[PDB]
Amino acid sequence: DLHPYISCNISDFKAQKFLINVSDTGLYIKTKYQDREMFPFLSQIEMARAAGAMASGNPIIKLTELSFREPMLQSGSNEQIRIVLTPDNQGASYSIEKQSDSSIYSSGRLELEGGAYENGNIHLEPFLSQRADRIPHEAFYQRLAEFGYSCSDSLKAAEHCVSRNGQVLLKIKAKAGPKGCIIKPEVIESVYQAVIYLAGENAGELPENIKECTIFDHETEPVYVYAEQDSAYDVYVLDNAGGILMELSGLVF
Amino acid sequence: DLHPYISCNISDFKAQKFLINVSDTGLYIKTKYQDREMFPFLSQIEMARAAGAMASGNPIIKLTELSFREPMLQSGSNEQIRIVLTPDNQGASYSIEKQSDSSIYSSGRLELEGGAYENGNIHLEPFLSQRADRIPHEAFYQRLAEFGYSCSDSLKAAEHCVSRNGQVLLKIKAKAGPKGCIIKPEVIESVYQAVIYLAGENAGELPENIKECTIFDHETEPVYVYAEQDSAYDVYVLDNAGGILMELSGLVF
Repeated sequence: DLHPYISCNISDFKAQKFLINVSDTGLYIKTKYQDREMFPFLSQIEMARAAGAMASGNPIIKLTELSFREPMLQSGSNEQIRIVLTPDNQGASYSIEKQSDSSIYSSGRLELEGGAYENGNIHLEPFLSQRADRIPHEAFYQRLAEFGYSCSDSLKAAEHCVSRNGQVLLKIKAKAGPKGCIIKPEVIESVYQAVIYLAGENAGELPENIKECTIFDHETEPVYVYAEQDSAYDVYVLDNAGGILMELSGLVF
Repeated sequence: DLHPYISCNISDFKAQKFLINVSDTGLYIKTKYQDREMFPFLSQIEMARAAGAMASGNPIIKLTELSFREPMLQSGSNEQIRIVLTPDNQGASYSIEKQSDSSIYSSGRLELEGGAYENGNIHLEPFLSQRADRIPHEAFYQRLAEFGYSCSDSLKAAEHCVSRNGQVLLKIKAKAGPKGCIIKPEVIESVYQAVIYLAGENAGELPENIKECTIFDHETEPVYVYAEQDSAYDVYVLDNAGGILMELSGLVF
């Protein structure tokens, strides 16, 4: 395997591409819109980041103009999943597809000219003072369930939740897992969970568009997830002191 | 493994390419020009044919303008070997290289517009009548040794030899081996051995150029190797009745 979600390189003259296999990961979500279980939406960013790094020879720091079109239904048929990457002058594009018919699950762009970004800081103090306001782990997910979202325990990283004024700070505990994942499945799913909590009924349980995704620091331990905001959302993964490790800007359902 | 000599696909945006690994094949030759053992020259055609088929999505029938520049010395350093394939309007080109410095072992072209070729026939009768003229297996290779060529028993497929007028017909027995090899190592090495026998001292123990290589039939069992001919050579692999299964034209030392 090239990566926990990428089994091998199947590139050819026609296009650069890799074979995706998430059968044996324990990661699924369910929504009120679907009878069948699904592979979490946003973990596809890790698929693109891993594929792009291998195809480009350098790390992938920034992904832009992400588009999610279909959920990864997990059934018995087992539709083989592949990612196609196309270089161009701006950078590169990527398509995560069914191999049988090339139909798109999600698409996006990759920044290939690596540039050092200085990360920001979320001042965490206002959320920390309301210790009584904290929603416990069990209640937090019961509410997402009442909004129509549930997930495997392997994706339940939220320990407690503070929500005020259309803003939410989640306390998360990452799960040590395969070395290969830069973006851990439970961490990036906490990002999606935070949005569903703010959006509530306004959640489409499919993020149609995401303008930017920047990965400032994948070695520091993620501790918090902060989300805010015109149904457009910005999300941040933070270290123990608020330091921004990853940013998702302009998520729109 | 993608093939007995190809372990995986390592293509990227810069070029289509595969990783070669022949460490654990039992196949080596020695020449008077080299202290070290070598991987047989002509088995690289199988590397190109296998890589080209995978890169193009269709069989490889014809290889043209083959150029051999360096022997594959087998040492302890273990230089990782790769094949680069470059598509173009005529067809495609291929380079078999050291991965560390991209230095070429051999190069050639691939025909990608597959066309049905009708194979020819070598009339075998004249060589069959001289049963007394047959050189036995042991004597045949003792003579190649006296010309400065020896090889592992895994490449000793010649059973006996008939030579007249600068022409040679070898009786060969293929060795059942890994399914993946279309061109078996001992079969194509018999081709080279036949040439060394005709060329003798005129052998350079490195085939600098080969104009054409056509593979008409890789399922029928190869039985004979016929070679002839201005130190340019033409060689043929034949079925039990002379039917041409593979042609190497214009081999030049």
